[PDB]
Amino acid sequence: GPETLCGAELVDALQFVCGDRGFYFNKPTGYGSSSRRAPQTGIVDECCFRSCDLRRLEMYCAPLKPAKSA
Repeated sequence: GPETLCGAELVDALQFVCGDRGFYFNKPTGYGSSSRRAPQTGIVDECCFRSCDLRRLEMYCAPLKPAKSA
């Protein structure tokens, strides 16, 4: 995951941050249709280096961090 690959804790992040059926991969409005910079959540420039952190991708999808919308 982290400290390896580059997009292991990012792709799986949303796949595990949105839940198991919702994670809208930049579905809701993008910025260059994937590719070409990605200054926002660094979902592609996060662990890519050594930052498998989050606190940003939790707003990419899912109705809310914890269960239940509200």
